[PDB]
Amino acid sequence: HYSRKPQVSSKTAKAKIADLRCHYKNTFETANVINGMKLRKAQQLYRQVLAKTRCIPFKRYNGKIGNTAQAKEWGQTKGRWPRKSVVAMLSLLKNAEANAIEKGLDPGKMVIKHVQVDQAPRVRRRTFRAHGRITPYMRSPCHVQLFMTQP
Amino acid sequence: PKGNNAIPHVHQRKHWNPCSSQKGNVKVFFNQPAQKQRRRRLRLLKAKKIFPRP
Amino acid sequence: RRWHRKINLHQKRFAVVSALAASSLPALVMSRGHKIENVAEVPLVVEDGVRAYEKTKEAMTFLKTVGAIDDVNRVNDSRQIRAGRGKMRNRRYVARRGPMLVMPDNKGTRAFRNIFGLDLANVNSLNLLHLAPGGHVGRFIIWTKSAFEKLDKIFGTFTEPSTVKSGFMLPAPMLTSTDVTRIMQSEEVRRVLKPKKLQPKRPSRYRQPTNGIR
RNA sequence: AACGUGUCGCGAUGGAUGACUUGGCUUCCUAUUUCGUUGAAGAACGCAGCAAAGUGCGAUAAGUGGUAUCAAUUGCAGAAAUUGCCCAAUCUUUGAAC
RNA sequence: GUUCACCCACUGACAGGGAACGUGAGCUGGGUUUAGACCGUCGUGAGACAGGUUGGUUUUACCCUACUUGGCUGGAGAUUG
RNA sequence: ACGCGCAUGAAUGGAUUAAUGAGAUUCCCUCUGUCCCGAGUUACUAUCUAGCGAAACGACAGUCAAGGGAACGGACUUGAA
RNA sequence: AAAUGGAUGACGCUUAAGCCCCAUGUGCGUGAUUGCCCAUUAUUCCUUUGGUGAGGGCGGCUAUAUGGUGAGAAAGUGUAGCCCUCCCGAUGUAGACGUGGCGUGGGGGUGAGGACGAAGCCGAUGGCGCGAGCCUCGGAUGGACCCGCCUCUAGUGCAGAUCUUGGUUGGCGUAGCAAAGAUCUAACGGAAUAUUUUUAAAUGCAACGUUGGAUACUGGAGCGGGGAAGG
RNA sequence: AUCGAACCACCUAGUAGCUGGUUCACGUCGAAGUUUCCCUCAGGAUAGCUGGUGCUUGUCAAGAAGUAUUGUGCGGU
RNA sequence: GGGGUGCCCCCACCCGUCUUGAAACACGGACCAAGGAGUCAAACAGACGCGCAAGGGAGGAGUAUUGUGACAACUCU
RNA sequence: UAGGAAGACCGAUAGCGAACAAGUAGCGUGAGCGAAAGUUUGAAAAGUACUUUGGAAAGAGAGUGACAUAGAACCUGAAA
Ligand SMILES: [K+]
Ligand SMILES: [K+]
Ligand SMILES: [K+]
Ligand SMILES: [Mg+2]
Ligand SMILES: [Mg+2]
Ligand SMILES: [Mg+2]
Ligand SMILES: [Mg+2]
Ligand SMILES: [Mg+2]
Ligand SMILES: [Mg+2]
Ligand SMILES: [Mg+2]
Ligand SMILES: [Mg+2]
Ligand SMILES: [Mg+2]
Ligand SMILES: [Mg+2]
Ligand SMILES: [Mg+2]
Ligand SMILES: [Mg+2]
Ligand SMILES: [Mg+2]
Ligand SMILES: [Mg+2]
Ligand SMILES: [Mg+2]
Ligand SMILES: [Mg+2]
Ligand SMILES: [Mg+2]
Ligand SMILES: [Mg+2]
Ligand SMILES: [Mg+2]
Ligand SMILES: [Mg+2]
Ligand SMILES: [Mg+2]
Ligand SMILES: [Mg+2]
Ligand SMILES: [Mg+2]
Ligand SMILES: [Mg+2]
Ligand SMILES: [Mg+2]
Ligand SMILES: [Mg+2]
Ligand SMILES: [Mg+2]
Ligand SMILES: [Mg+2]
Ligand SMILES: [Mg+2]
Ligand SMILES: [Mg+2]
Ligand SMILES: [Mg+2]
Ligand SMILES: [Mg+2]
Ligand SMILES: [Mg+2]
Ligand SMILES: [Mg+2]
Ligand SMILES: [Mg+2]
Ligand SMILES: [Mg+2]
Ligand SMILES: [Mg+2]
Ligand code: NA
Ligand code: NA
Ligand code: NA
Ligand code: NA
Ligand code: NA
Ligand code: NA
Repeated sequence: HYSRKPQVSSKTAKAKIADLRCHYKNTFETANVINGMKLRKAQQLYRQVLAKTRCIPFKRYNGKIGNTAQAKEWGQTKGRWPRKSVVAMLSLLKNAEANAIEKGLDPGKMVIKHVQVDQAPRVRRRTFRAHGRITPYMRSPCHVQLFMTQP
Repeated sequence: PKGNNAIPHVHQRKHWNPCSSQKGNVKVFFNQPAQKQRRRRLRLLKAKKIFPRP
Repeated sequence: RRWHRKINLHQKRFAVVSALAASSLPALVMSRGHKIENVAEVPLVVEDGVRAYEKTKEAMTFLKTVGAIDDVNRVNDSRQIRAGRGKMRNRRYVARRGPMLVMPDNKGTRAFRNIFGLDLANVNSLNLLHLAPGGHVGRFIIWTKSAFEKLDKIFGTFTEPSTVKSGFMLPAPMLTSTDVTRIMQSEEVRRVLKPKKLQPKRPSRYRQPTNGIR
């Protein structure tokens, strides 16, 4: 369920997805950067990341990743271009836009007010190691929820 | 430390106790009151059948 | 494992006698928990005619007449479902112990069975587990006249041995008079008590001094 | 600045706790109570309208016959018997197997 | 195999030592010290010898610090008054 | 070559032997980056990105000097960063 | 005369802040007999706890309604200690013993509670006890049982055993996914595009199958065509 | 995938003077590493040190003293 | 008065363990939940509770009973 | 083999290995070895018609039910 309640429910659209088959750490960085942005601005940023003109800043899960000149606009040095997480977030933003249109709001004035990414149940595989050993090979999905309001 | 005690002769060095590896060798008397009732009932039945012999 | 126990024969007869004497004191009966506020006299002795009853309604009318219906009502209200795992092991309901009616034999109990909160007993074999439930003395007992008159022969007196128990006599008391407060306040004792002595005044305010030089 | 640290409200991950119990364990009693060449115990293969496992049954194959009870079965069909008990029967390939 | 030793040669000079007898997740594995085998001496024998001889797997750093380079960024009440 | 041989020696076999040996040892010719003394180049890695994604290990942690201490301290005393 | 840079503890100190010795308030050759600082020690005071503890009261007649003052008093080892005075001790490993000392599952008694909400669970909910713990409050938690007191009984209290069984975890988006040479192009297919409102490039990347064409490999002891064992 | 005595089940929870562990609170007391014997030297028995339960008594003192004084003996550092 | 979070001056070696001696460059120690170790029987001794006493106490059996009935009661030249 | 009486016993890591398609799945050439797992939603499936975005999975509304943060291996729902 949603962990927060919008202040004016009439002028607010919501969307969420569960057990999304994308890396939790990558999706965590991708979704967190658009908090407080306008809806059209967030869509523009994702399109430019796909073109590899701007980058997503990695702030928490960034141990020993490369440095980029494109991360300077975020006041940082490390960044990346996760395409699998970006296309998933673009699909989710389209669903929230459809909900706003059906409710009667204007998508060109909405502002993203809440973003949250959580860890989902893991899926198990296995890999074969030297000297006849077997060790886990696990997948880490995630949940995503958001809503946006019209000022 | 042992003090002034009697010298023990408890006689319990065979496998009498039932455990995971031994059947044991024991006898209990949980059927004592039930068998007391059974013997009396048989005596009463026999008296009725052989009446009037002592 | 040693499940059962042995008890000396004389000690078992001692306990039964003591639990019977406690039932004649109305203070101990009330302390155990019975309601005897309407009972005419203790111990309660009624006529032999109660053995000829055949209908449960007659028994209920008799109980209300002698004033013993308050205790059976108390047992009726206390019925409830047991707490804990015990209700899973054929012990679902619990209730309290009511009065006990004593008969000269094991006959004439058809009308008194099925009454909830009443117990029947035979004077020829009295059970300590029934006379002192939970280990506490002072059970409420109703006697029939025939059963009451047999108590002297069954248990014997302080000088005459019993006729049913081989060579049994009531144990002698340790004290010829249990009233100890009377002895302490008697005139004979007060004659030889040491006289009282005058005591000092209570200390006032203005704590006393200690420096003997200054 | 950012990272990091801490507290409160909410949400994830996980399946403890409590209350439940057609299961287990232990003791006691009663019988017109003790298998097989007249082929047993075990083992294999099959059988339902839709039926994999399990249950029942054997080419008369989720059953034929007798008796007591007295209107169902039930997921959907389908019809206008079912359930308990038991005498009469059927009883595939094997197995002491001859 | 040597530390040690001893010779040849150059030189101004070929001083003496320590750092877990510096230094094996730096190397090498000649020696020492398994299992195979030969010799001498010893033992009745299985076997022994600080006697000789030949053959005999050298594993793991992505963590913290130290060191080397490489960048981002606050801050004088050393974040506040 | 020599032999007072700690402790050589005759089927516990002595001595010698052409041919043979992935057997042990010494020297010579040829040859070379083994070395004086290192330099340049290629392919795959490492390095950056997309997708995917472990293990080992893990009391707590991680700047030094001297001191004393279970006689070689990250923590204790004094100093210095 | 020694092996990292370093030690009267450091700075520093030379009419000493060094060595040997002598003194003391206000006033040091007229103030005789205390210059000042720091203990789990000594004196004194308050409170607790245990005694080889020591004393005292306990036969309730002065008199008194509410809207001269109001509550208790148990002949007692042990308490919410019957009450009031006084004296002496109090640390401690291995170990012994005591406790009307705490807590858990079930039996016999007694007394209550519950759909106007039991058990369980949550907490910047406070109060009580030296403590084990007990109780109240709130739940925008739960949905059916449970507890106080006296006794009986036991599979009765966890932080570590390279402990057992589950779950979670930093390391970490890290180490890597590097033998067998290699793919390119157009059309079609596909939801996988040529996806923008706030001219074209600088704002929808990357990747998949078939057919035609190109390039190249296996090189007959073959990534050819048939069998046995095994499946 | 096992050999200076294979594998499976059982006797078997084999024995261990040796290593590891052993779950609530407060209160009153509180040590020893020494003697003799033991195939005894990483262990026991035995006396000593300690706790509990007391018994018989006394109340200023019996059968008191890790101390003096007086008298009288012992000794070869 | 209590509770929460910072700040200042002062104080303050890591727990469990064997050991004469542990903060140790001595061993076991990533986190949480639920489990996890002086028990039962038999012989004897001492302390304390209870009954009787120059006597004490049975056992096995037997007699009478859908009733709290596998209990309880009784069994003497 | 048919039945009965029960219990100061255990209460899903306990009690038989097995409260469940358990001597089953699985392992070993073989003799043999051998689990995990309460379907405990709700009184009753009344188990979410229909609108809309989406290839689908699902999301946003609507509806049943006293409660859907009782939505399907669905009571309660702790700690890390
Ligand atoms: K990358
Ligand atoms: K990547
Ligand atoms: K990558
Ligand atoms: Mg790297
Ligand atoms: Mg591999
Ligand atoms: Mg393999
Ligand atoms: Mg029998
Ligand atoms: Mg044949
Ligand atoms: Mg040296
Ligand atoms: Mg060295
Ligand atoms: Mg090495
Ligand atoms: Mg070396
Ligand atoms: Mg080294
Ligand atoms: Mg060699
Ligand atoms: Mg010789
Ligand atoms: Mg000869
Ligand atoms: Mg020879
Ligand atoms: Mg040859
Ligand atoms: Mg050769
Ligand atoms: Mg140092
Ligand atoms: Mg260290
Ligand atoms: Mg000094
Ligand atoms: Mg103490
Ligand atoms: Mg202790
Ligand atoms: Mg239990
Ligand atoms: Mg236990
Ligand atoms: Mg625990
Ligand atoms: Mg990598
Ligand atoms: Mg590799
Ligand atoms: Mg080739
Ligand atoms: Mg070719
Ligand atoms: Mg054992
Ligand atoms: Mg130990
Ligand atoms: Mg002391
Ligand atoms: Mg001897
Ligand atoms: Mg030592
Ligand atoms: Mg220590
Ligand atoms: Mg050290
Ligand atoms: Mg089980
Ligand atoms: Mg739930
Ligand atoms: Na990197
Ligand atoms: Na071929
Ligand atoms: Na030892
Ligand atoms: Na040690
Ligand atoms: Na050790
Ligand atoms: Na099991």
